[PDB]
Formats: sequence, C-alpha cells, structure tokens
Amino acid sequence: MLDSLKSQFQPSFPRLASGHYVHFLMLRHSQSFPVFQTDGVLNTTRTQAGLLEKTDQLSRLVMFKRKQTTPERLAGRELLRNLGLTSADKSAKNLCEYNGEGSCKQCPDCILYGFAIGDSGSERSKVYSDSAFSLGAYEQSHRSFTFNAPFEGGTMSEAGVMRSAINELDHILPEVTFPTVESLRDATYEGFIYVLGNLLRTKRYGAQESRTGTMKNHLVGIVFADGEIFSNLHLTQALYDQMGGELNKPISELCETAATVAQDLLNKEPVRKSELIFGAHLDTLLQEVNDIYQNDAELTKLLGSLYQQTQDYATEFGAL
Amino acid sequence: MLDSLKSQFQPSFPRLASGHYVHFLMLRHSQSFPVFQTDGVLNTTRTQAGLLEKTDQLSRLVMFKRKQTTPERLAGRELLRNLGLTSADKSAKNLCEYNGEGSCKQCPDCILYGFAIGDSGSERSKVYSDSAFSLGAYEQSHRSFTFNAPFEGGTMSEAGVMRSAINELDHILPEVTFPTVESLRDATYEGFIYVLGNLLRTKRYGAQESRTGTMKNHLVGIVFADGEIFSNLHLTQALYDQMGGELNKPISELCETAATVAQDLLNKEPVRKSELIFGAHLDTLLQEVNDIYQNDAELTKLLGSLYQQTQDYATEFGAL
Amino acid sequence: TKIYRCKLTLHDNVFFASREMGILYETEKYFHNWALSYAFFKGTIIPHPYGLVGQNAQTPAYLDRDREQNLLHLNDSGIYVFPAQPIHWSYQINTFKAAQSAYYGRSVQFGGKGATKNYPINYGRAKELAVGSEFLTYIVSQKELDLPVWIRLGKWSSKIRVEVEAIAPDQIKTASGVYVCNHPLNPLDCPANQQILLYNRVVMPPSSLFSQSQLQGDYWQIDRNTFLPQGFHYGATT
DNA sequence: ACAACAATCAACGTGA
DNA sequence: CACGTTGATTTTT
Repeated sequence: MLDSLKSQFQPSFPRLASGHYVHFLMLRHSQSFPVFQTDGVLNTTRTQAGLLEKTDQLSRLVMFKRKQTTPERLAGRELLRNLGLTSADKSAKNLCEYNGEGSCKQCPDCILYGFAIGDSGSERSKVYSDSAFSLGAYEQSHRSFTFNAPFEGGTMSEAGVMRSAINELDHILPEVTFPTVESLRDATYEGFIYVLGNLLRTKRYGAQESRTGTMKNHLVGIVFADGEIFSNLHLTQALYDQMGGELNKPISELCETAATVAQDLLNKEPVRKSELIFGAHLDTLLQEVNDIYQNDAELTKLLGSLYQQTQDYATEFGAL
Repeated sequence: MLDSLKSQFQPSFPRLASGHYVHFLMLRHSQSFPVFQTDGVLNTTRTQAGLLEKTDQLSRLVMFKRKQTTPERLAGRELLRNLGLTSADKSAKNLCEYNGEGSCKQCPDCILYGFAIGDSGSERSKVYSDSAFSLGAYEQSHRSFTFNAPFEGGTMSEAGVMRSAINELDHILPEVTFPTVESLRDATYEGFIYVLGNLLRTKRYGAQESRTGTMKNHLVGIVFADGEIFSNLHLTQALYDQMGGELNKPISELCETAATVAQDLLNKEPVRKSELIFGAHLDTLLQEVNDIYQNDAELTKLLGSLYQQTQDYATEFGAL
Repeated sequence: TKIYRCKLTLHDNVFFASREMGILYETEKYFHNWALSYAFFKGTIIPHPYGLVGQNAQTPAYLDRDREQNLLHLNDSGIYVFPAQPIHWSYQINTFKAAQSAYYGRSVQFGGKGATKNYPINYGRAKELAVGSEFLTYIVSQKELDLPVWIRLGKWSSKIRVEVEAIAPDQIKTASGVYVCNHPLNPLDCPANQQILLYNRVVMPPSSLFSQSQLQGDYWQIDRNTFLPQGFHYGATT
C-alpha cells in the first residue's frame, strides 16, 4: 500500500498551499468515561437529528477542535523527544517549547500543526480539523458520578468537623461515538505518517486524563482530494439517518455503516478525488503504518527525514 | 531481571514527557464482596460483550476511576510513614497532609500521584490509570444482602416501639475479575519499584474496607513502551471473546488466557515495545521485587533514594 | 453580471476576537466581507503562504499590490463578496486555556515573572457564534464561478456549509435612484457613482460596516424585497 | 447524621 | 527590558 501512495504526496513542503488534501475519516469511540468540559458542564449543542428533513432537534455532546487536536499534537512532540530530534533542556540547540517564545521554527510539530511567535515567525496549521459531535443525544450519552475526598484516616470528619469536599461530575459513556474528519494539506509522505501516527498513537482526551478518558480512534477511510469534503456534523447527521436512530449497535457494524455512508457522501461533494482508501486496502495500509511505529530503525529514518524536510522548509521558505 | 530492567528507566525525573511508558497489565480478582458505588447503587454500564464474535450488548460492573488509585496511593503513603521518610504529626518538617494545603510537594506520593490544592502550584500524576470493567455481566456478578442494626439488648425495640433499621446493599460476588492496565510515565527505577510495590502490597478497594472488599491483583504482564497501549474495556472485550463468554474457568486458566490476548493485542499497537515481561520472566521479576519488600535494608535504601529523587525534582523543576 | 445568493450554515462554532473586555472575547454578529473573501478565494485565486516572518507577519496586506495576500487579485478576477447578514443566530460562551505540557504547573499572573510578554498564558472566555446559526451573503462576479460548498472562518478555522444558487436573469432587474440596501455593506468598497445618504453602523475590526443604509446610485432588485449595490470592488474608496 | 467543594489565573513604577 | 513593589468589593426570601 504505502509504496503505491508515495506518488500522491508533495516531494517537499511548498511555500503556498496547493490544494492537495488527504482526509482521515474516523469514528472516535469512547472507552472509559471522557469529560469534554468547559465552564463546569459537558459541552453540548442543539442540532437537527439527521439530514432527512426532520422537525426533530437533538442535544448532542461537542468535542471542540482544541480538545482533540492538542492531545494528538502533544503525543507527537513526546515521540520526537524520545527519538532525540527535539529536546526539553533549555541549554540544547534543538529546544522546542509548546506555546512561548521558545517554540522551535524547524521541528515537525511546528510545521504541521503551526506556531505563532510574533515578528520572529509564524506558520499556519496544515492539519485541518472540526469539532466532533456525539452520534446520539446527550440524555443517552452521559451519566453523573459523585466524588468525595475524606481525611486519610478514612473519614469525612477531622477533629470533629466535616470537609466540604463532595460534588457531582458529568461523564460521557463507554460506547459513545464521535464521527470525525481530520484533514492534512499539502503534506510530504513522512508528514502523512507523522500525523496518521498521532491519530493512532494518542489514546486519551479531555479532563482528568490521569484517571479517565481513553478513546479508540477507529480509522474508517483515507480520501485524497482537491478540496474540503464534508463536516463532522454532516457525517453524524448522515450516519444517524442511515441507522434511523437505532444507535444501540456494535462497534464493527457502526464502522462498516460509516464506511458506506462516507462513500454515499463523497459521491455528492463536488471536489475531485484521486484515491479512496477503504476496507481491505485501509486494513493493509493501517498494518503498513503500524509496522513503521513498531520498528526503531524504520521510524527513526522516516521521522529523521521529516525533520530534515521541515528543517529545510524552515531555512528555505519559513522563519529561517 | 532487576539488573537489566534498570537500563530502561530514566536516571532522574524530567519536567516533560520523554516517551518511556511502563504498562502494568493486571487482573484484579474479587475475594470478599467489594462494594463499588457512587449514587447509592453498584456502578454499571452497557457495553458490547466482546470485540469480534459475540457482538451483543451486556451490562458490566465499573470499578470507577479513583476506586483503583486511592487504595494504591494511600498504601504507599503509610509505607513512607513506616520508613520514616514522611510524618503525620503537625510541627514536623516532613509532614504531608493528604488532599489539603500542607501536602509535602516533595515526597513520592506528591510527585508520582500529583497535587492541586493551595499555593505552590499543581502537579500531574505520573501514574496514569483508567476505570476497570467486570469481565462478566452484572447479573452473574452481584448480590443484594439485607443488613439490620438492633439495640444491644438483642431486639429492634427499646420502649416497645420499632427501630426499623433495615436496608439492602449490593456487593460484587467473589471470583469476579476486572482486567486493567496501570501505566507509569517517566519513572526512575526506584519509582517503578514504588508503584509496583503499591500494586502488589494493596489488598482492599471498595466501600467499607473495615468489613469488606479484599481483592487479588495478578500482574499478567509488564510492557515497556513508546506510548499508550489498549484501554481496559478493550482488553476486557478481547478476553471475553477468547473465552467465548464461558467465564466459569479457574483463575490460573484465566490469568494464562489474559497473557495470550494481551500479547496478541500488543502486536497490533503502533508502539515500539522495548521489553515485554510475561510468564516465566514475570514470575521471576515479581519474586525479585518481593525480595525488596521483605528486606528492611534494601527497601529503606531504595525508597530513600526515591525520596531524594523526588525532592530534587521538587527543587529543580517542581515546587522549589 | 452573475449574482449568487449564498447561505452560510455553521457546522462548528465560529470565533473572531472582535472586542475584548477582561476575561471575555466576543464575535460580532456580521461576517466582515474581507474575511469571507479570503475564506472563499484563498488558495484558488489569492495566494496562501503557509509561513510569515517579519513585518509581514503582523501587518495586513489587504489592499497592497506589493504583497501576495491581497484582496485586489479579486478586483482583477471580477469578483466581489458582500458582508454577511445574520438570518438566525445563537452565541455560546466557552472557556479556552493554555496547556500545561510539563508535569508541574504554576498559575502565573499575566505580566509577572516568566510571563512578561503578550501570549495566551492562563485562560479566557470566547463568545462564539454557535452551530445553531445561518447567515446570508451575495457574491457578484463577471464570470460563472466554481464556488466551494465548504469554507472555514475565524480564530479556530471553523466549518461552514455554503449552499448556493445563481439568481437567474428572469428574477433580477437593474435600476438607478435612491434605495434602502437592507443588507450589510462595507464603506471602504464604495465607488464613485454611489453615495451613502444614511447609514447605521456596526463598529468592528478591521473597519466598521453598515448594517442598514440608504444609497443614491445604481442597483439590482434581486428579489421583490432586497436591493444590492451595483459596482462595488475591494478598496474602491482608495 | 452530614458535607456539595478547595486555588490559582497583576498593576504599575523606575532606572538603564 | 529588566529591576522593584503590594491596596481594593459588598453581599443572593
């Protein structure tokens, strides 16, 4: 598989965006109790239940772009530090720090996910993404769990007085699916392996990741195109309607019905498409990228080349 | 084993993640009627029964997030007090109040399991844990027991009137098994011995420790890794499918079935695996670690070194 | 010559830092023309350099022929987007944060030690336009135009479904006189042979729009209850 | 019978 | 840019 796809990608990172998009179609499946919160509640919005002309509105959980992109992004930076392509030490010549002045201008993270220092340089994110939505309703997709924090002596009382340390917290359930399209513009082949790496290699999202929030990123198709294909909301509303609301289905029926709904949508969207990797060609492509991420020699080679390409972009067209 | 494992760990705690996960694969077997509750009933969730073959929905018990980290955490703290590295008296320079201001910010609990109250910042847990699931359905895995409370006179009346102090509570049956992966990031070798010590040395878990909730943790594997392996739910759904749902098998056959599914799943993870301690190498290593925790000199030395490591992390990168 | 009635539906929440007051940053309820013009035509017509460095990294190139990210390329392509009228809208106020990438985090006061430079340290609240919203714009062009059925806008590059119809020559008509525009309209794009008699304004970066105006000049009655200014082009007042 | 949390998230001035 | 410094509000049958 990967040996055939090497034709599609750019040979080196371009200055101007050229309109080659590789789109990853995924179902992110909740595995243990994620908490996609801001403002003290699970983020929700009213939406129409499905594309077939409903009167019927539906409150669905929203995983914002930040809440999914940053856990992918940071799981790339720790891989680059483990390969020794970047460093955490302030005295190293290849230091990179995530947000401040100390952000690199060369490393793969900085070129694919972007940076903004100010006049000393900025770079646009090549990884495009959207806010993901629960396939079902909030009322079906959450439960509220009490927590307490007693004295170590096992008691809510100490010295005869009670601690105020009790509250509820709101959690998403262990089967909730978030249909997602992640999209990568104008990437080199190794840029596609780094980003697809993040999608498969990162596994925790949202708050309290030390204790909760595992998700399984099931990739459902890869689609090469001249442009943007569809939104997460539009895929979710199509997928709800293909099921007619019988949301209580096993993971593999939910992934195979997403593979045919994706192809039903791609046929209507007006962008030309070079490749549509689905089914047994996706399962061989996934095996061939798993084989890179398990091999020390192969991965240090590819990510070494990515480094070089991004260090060359930096010095030729980038922030120098 | 310990003489070789020493090379995999970092020589001191870093400020940023440098890859270097160690994953503790366990089965937690119930031994004496655990109660795992929030909101007044045993915690349960609907899940697919197994990954590929047995694709029907099933309710399984949830050993929710902190119900499998607070036992560990507190058992390590009473060892730090026993070794005299920390104290519980006010007006001692090595006090560590649990979940308050007056947390030490230097002891192994404060660094490995984290803190967030008051001035002097907050620290992320280097032990990453997740909610665990019952391998069997709720219906085969629980019972409701009436409890009452008479007057000491041996009857439910003190003036002819009734006490009526009668209620049910639900308890998880013995031999109910919870597959789980505990994960430790960026440890020193002494930090691994501390966390692994907590996992082998703790034995009570649920509500009502004083009367109930003993469990047997069988460590089935230890996997050194470039990143996160599978969720607890995924190991559970794989183990149920491998048994065909025939869950009335002895714990030796169940620990040997968990070992082969964990190795099948690990060969499908985009993770470089530096070491994969299983079976006859693991029951070597578990003995070499029991030999630490049964020796007063070896443990004092090791855990005292950890105290220095964690106090130096505190002065160099942490709370100063 | 051609006119396209384009209705924009938000498929995720849109943020622009239009005004800021303490912890709160908020989005104006009209999408500015120049923002939509790059959302439609950047990469297809206007260049899209992935990187910037220098004075070019914090100075706009809106109407500067010397720079590549001009809106003037579109004057030469014979195209003009108008600003966007909100048909149906809602706001969500959602917090956003800086990540603690290190295991240890100190809450630092903004402008304190180790925090002395303008970056998004700490936290803020964004008043975003929500998924429950619909906006209406018009594009006017002198050539049949292959408009993208998806665009991205704002601080977080948020998806909009564009569903578009060409307004056919059987239902538009051309006229000249005094007319109430009733759509939004950017005063910087106003030519000679239009004059603005009355306006009501929406104060907004980079420049204020009219939300309602009475004009004297040429127009197209594109349906029996709206009148669109004819001959507008980017920066025509300069 | 009895707790529903707990903290942290500048605003200048002065000299070089 | 890099040193230094430390007061304020009024209340949800």
